[PDB]
Amino acid sequence: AKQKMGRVMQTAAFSLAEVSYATGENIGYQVQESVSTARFKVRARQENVSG
Amino acid sequence: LTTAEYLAYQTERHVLTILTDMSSYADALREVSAAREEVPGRRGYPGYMYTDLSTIYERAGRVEGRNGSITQIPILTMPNDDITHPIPDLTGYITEGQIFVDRQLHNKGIYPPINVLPSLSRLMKSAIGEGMTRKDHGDVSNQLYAKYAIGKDAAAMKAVVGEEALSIEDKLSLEFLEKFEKTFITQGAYEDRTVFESLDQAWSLLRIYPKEMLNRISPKILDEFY
Repeated sequence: AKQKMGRVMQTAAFSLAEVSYATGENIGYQVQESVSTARFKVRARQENVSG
Repeated sequence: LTTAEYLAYQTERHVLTILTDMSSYADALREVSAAREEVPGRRGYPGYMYTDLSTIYERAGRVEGRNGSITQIPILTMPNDDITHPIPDLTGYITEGQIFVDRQLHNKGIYPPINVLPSLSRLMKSAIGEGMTRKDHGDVSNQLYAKYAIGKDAAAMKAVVGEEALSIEDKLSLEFLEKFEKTFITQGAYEDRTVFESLDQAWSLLRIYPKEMLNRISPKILDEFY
């Protein structure tokens, strides 16, 4: 999972660089401004793995 | 034992005496010994209890000249369920093998409350042969004992590591333990099971396993009976 996450992070960085180049400016400020609520949330699940 | 000696040796028949309450006999020996002004032995019992029990037990056995036999099943009553007790200790020394009746089995179910883990017969290999009974008896009995031990281990392990985490060889072993303590050992007080019928039922229980799981049984027996 660490190897896969590194590969996915590289791919996401490349995609973000391409998007920024296409837009002509950094969308970081706009994203920070539009950070009123988080669309992605994580809920813990008490899985029973072995004992 | 005198009647058994008569019948078996001067009549050429098999006897199988069943002496009951060897603990009661030992208490009687205690009272007879202490009436002669003799100091008690370890647990109050006379010191020569080993000699007396040896006479009573070794009064059994086969002889070359005669076609009869004297088998013996001296049924003891262990005080406080202690094997270190003198009567069980001396009886285990003199006799060969032992059959245990279990309080846990009695509480859990019905006759007979006999557990196979601590119970064994020392001359079993002679009785379970090829010409006598069936040629699969030894393999089936060894397999049943091993899988009963594994079933007890799995029953203890389920409450520790969860039911799901148990392996296939542990879940099947737990199922075998259930069907073993509930159908094979469990016998009506009046129903008669021949040795061949008992071995057939043992195979019926052992068939819940894959043919590869049964390791103690010889490959020829597995191919012929399974």
